[PDB]
Amino acid sequence: TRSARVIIASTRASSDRCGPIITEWLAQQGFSSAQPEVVADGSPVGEALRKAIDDDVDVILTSGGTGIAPTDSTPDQTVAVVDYLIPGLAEAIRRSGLPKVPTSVLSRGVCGVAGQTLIVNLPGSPGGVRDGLGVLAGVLDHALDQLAGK
Amino acid sequence: TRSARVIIASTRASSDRCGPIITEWLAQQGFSSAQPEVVADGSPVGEALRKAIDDDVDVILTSGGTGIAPTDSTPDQTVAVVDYLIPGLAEAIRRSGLPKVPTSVLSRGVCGVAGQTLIVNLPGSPGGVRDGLGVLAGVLDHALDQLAGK
Amino acid sequence: TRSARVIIASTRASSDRCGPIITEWLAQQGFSSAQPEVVADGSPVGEALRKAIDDDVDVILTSGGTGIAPTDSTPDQTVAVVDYLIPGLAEAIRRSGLPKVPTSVLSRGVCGVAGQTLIVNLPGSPGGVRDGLGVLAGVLDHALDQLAGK
Repeated sequence: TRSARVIIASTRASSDRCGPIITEWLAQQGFSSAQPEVVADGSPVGEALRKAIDDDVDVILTSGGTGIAPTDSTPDQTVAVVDYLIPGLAEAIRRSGLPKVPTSVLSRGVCGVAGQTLIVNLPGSPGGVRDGLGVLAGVLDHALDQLAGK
Repeated sequence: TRSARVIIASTRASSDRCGPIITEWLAQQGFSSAQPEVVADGSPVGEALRKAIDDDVDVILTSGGTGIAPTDSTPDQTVAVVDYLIPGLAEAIRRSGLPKVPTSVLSRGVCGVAGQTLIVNLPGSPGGVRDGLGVLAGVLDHALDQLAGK
Repeated sequence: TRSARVIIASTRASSDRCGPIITEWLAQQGFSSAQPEVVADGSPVGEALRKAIDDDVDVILTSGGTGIAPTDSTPDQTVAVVDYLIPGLAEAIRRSGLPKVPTSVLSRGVCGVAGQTLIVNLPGSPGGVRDGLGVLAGVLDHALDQLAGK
C-alpha cells in the first residue's frame, strides 16, 4: 500500500488552510488519501485517529492542537493510540521551525507507530506544516520501508 | 498576573550564586517574585514546587539538581507535579550550553505545566542558568500567552 | 573501576562488525571489557542487560535494534532495566548522524542509568556506532565522574 489519512485538529475550523496543503503534498509524493477529517480538539482527535488506524493506512498526518494552549491535546490523544514513539522525528520537526519561529520549541507534537501505521503530529499553522513536511520528505519513504521490514 | 517563584535545589547551599542571577533576570524582565526558596535535594524540592504552584504564580524557575549525580532529583520531583511536559523547551535549554560545555547533554531538566503555571528546570551552575535564561528570553512571553489562551 | 560490557543485538548476527569496533574503542579509551555478547532481538537483550548490570560494571554499550523495524526492541528492553533516562545524550547521538544520514532521526535508542551503571544504546551500523562513540568520547569520563559523585 501507499495510503494516507489527514486529520485537522481545530475546534475553530470544525465549525482550515492546512488540510489542502497536506493533501497536495501527499498527492505530489505519490500517496492516495481521503478527504481530510476536520475535528474538534480532544476526544474527536482520538476517534479520528482510531478510525484512520482501522482503515489500515500507511501514514497518518495530523495538524493542529500541539502547543501549550488549554485545548491542545493532539499529542496526548496520539500517545494513547500508538504502540511506541519516535522522539527524534518529533524533535527534527520542531527544529525545522528554528531559528525563525522561536516558539517552535513549545510544540508537544509526537511521532509514533500504531501497528504498521506511522503517525506524525504537525503544527497547526501553514508555515509549520510546510516546515514539518520538508523533514518528512527526507525520511518518510525510508521510515515506511523500515517499518515494513524492507 | 506576571508573577514568578524561584527554587534553588542544593543540599550544599541549603546549609547560592544562582538565586540572585534569576531574581535579577526576573526583575529585568518585569516579573514580581518572592525571595528564592533554597532547599535540599529530593522531597524538599517537591514541597517547594507544591507551595509555589499553590501560590498561583505564572512561572516557576528551578536551579540545580538536574544532572546524573546521586542526589539529582529535581527533574523527577518536577515530573510528579506537572500536568504535562514541553520536551522541546528542555532540549533548547540543553543545546544552549553547546558546544562549549559538552556535559550539557547530561542534564535531565524538564519543562512543564501545572494548571496555569509554567515550570522550567535550569542547570545548577551560573553559566548554565544564564544559558537557559537566554532561551527563555526568546519564548517565555509567548509561552505564557499561549498557556492563557492569548 | 573502569569496566565495560558490550551487547550486540542482532538475530541475523546471532546465528557482527560493530562488536570489534566497540571493543577497540573501549581498549583505546582505557576500559576493561569482556568478549561482546551477541544476542537475538527482544528478551535476549533484556537478559544480556541484566547479566551485565549484575556484573557491576561502569558502562554498558549496546548496538543494534534501535530503529522502527518489527524486531527493534533494544530501547524498550533498556527502558525496563534503568532507574532513569538521559534524553539529551540519546539526542546528541542521533544528531551525530546528521545531516549525512537523514534516517538517524528514526533511532529510538536511549541512554540511562541502572544503579551505578551507565547504559548507552548505539545504532546497529558501523558508521552510526562510530558517530555515537565520538559523542561519548566528549562526555563519558565526566558522566561517569558525575554518576559516582565526583
